[PDB]
Amino acid sequence: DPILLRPVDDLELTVRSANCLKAEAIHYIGDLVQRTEVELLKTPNSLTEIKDVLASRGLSLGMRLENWPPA
Amino acid sequence: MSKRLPPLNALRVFDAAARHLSFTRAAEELFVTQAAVSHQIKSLEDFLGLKLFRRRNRSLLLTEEGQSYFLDIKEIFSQLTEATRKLQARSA
Amino acid sequence: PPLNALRVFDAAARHLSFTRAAEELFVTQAAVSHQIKSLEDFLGLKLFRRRNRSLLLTEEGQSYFLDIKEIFSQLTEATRKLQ
Amino acid sequence: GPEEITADIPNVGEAALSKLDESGIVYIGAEVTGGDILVGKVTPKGETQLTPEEKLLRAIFGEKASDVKDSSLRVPNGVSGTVIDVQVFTRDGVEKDKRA
Amino acid sequence: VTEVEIDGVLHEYSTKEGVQEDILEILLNLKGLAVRVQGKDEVILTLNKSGIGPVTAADITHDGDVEIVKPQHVICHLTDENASISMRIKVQRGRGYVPASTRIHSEEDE
Amino acid sequence: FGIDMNTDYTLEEVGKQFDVTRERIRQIEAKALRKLRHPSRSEVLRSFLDD
Repeated sequence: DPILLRPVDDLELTVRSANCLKAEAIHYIGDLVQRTEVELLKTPNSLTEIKDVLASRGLSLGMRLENWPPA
Repeated sequence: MSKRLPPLNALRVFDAAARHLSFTRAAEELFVTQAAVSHQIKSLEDFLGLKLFRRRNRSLLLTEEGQSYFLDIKEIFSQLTEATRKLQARSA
Repeated sequence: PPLNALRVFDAAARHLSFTRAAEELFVTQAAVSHQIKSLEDFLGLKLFRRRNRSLLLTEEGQSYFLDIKEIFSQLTEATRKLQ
Repeated sequence: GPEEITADIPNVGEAALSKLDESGIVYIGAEVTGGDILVGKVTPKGETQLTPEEKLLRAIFGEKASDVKDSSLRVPNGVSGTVIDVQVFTRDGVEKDKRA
Repeated sequence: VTEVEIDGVLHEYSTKEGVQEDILEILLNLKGLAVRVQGKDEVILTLNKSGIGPVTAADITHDGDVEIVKPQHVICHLTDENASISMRIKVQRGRGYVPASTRIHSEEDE
Repeated sequence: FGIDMNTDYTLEEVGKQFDVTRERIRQIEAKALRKLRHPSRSEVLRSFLDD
């Protein structure tokens, strides 16, 4: 997959959303897609934005991945 | 690592819950409703994982699970209220 | 004084500026003052010397700066209790 | 600006430069193929009039072209031989390189 | 023979003291070794000689699984007493005829 | 950058047209840069570094 090896800057997400994930040190797109919606709602400053910004990219949260990170 | 501190509200009602011995009477001192106490015990439980009180008939007793975490709340509000006094006093 | 303002003051002093206290605070440079302006109403006195180039440490501000370190050092004690 | 012989040539891979010393001259006995750089030579680049497009690229990616232009010697195409002698002649007064 | 390594020799257009012929002539001699490999696919050999006189295949360090048919095939001549040749032979197994172009064009290693 | 025109315009030159914002036009340029620095559009432009 050509999206997993890219950082979180390839989304053009909102500045409010662009700063929230940096609190938990989200480095990879795979890193953010591993974590589901049931625990990302805890962080303050998305629920009505992340699904639609990710659907057009052919990706969605909740997928299960192994050998991660492969470095 | 972002330091996820406890909420700014669950701590003060937790100190008055033991002193007042009743949850309903714990809300009149903090000019809030009784339902607000149960809203904040869960959010703070995410870090602890331990239950704060044990149910008793017409009484409130102390459990060891939440007892360890009493000892690190009552000094936070003491000094911050003192902190408010210092700037206010020196300003005048 | 909300506990959100608790972590915006401690980073201000060691970063020697309000805007310079944003990279390690996972926040932009605007919000660092939004809590401080409220501090001058609840508590009601200055903390830092606001200047164009930098900020001068005040004796009262350092006293709170140490007070913010008492609040977090024992907060770590609750953290390592979970650890 | 005076021309100079050096291994510091912009816009060329280090692999192609693996057959030269730190003075930029190919070793004796090294097998060479057409297109390879036997000796490096950089001439001082002039001031270039930047078109409206390349200014955008320099603004985005930041690579600024220094006052250097590549005029180095390359093997003629279709020739695959072995360098068996290097003859360098220097003028009196100018410092000679380490290979000299 | 596919590759040869000689100490103190850079290219195949040089010379060495005590050596009567040229390095290219030595390579032409090396073209004609009748060597047989029994077990493996490729054999690395080593030749050492010092003195005065012709050099044949006998001076090569014989291995237990290396078969040299011609022992009198002249390789080179050493004229000086202090002349010492130390040359390494790389012998591979293959069929047909392979020039020196496809080898370098095939192996990208420097 | 004066692309498709006869000349370029500086910060105040465009400021007198739309808004006199000095650093804000500059941060508009910075936003454009970071938009063009993204690995979503720069893939083909990066190839133009060696010329």
